[PDB]
Amino acid sequence: LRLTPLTVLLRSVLDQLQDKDPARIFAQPVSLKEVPDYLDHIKHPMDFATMRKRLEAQGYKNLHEFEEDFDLIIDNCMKYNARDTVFYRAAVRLRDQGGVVLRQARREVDSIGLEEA
Repeated sequence: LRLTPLTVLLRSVLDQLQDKDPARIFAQPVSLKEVPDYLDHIKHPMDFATMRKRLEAQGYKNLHEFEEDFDLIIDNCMKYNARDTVFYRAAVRLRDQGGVVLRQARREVDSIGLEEA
């Protein structure tokens, strides 16, 4: 595979984000069989599986595109599920924990920026 440095970084980000989701709540697209009204509430479903697929096709051109999809995962869960639920709580935990990681990722895109030269 002919991997760009952004992709390598984003994969490390993405793996770390998944590491914080041990229950695999956001690992895969929501099932419509399991949630038939989902698209009444959510305009743009997103999950880590779909992000990895875009990543592995080197379909992120910048960190900003990656963060937008990560935000969707979080925001969709909070819009669909009540504050009272496990899905909502995990999403908050993952948002907080992943903020740390994405903030680290921004520093690192800048760091690589400095290496040249």
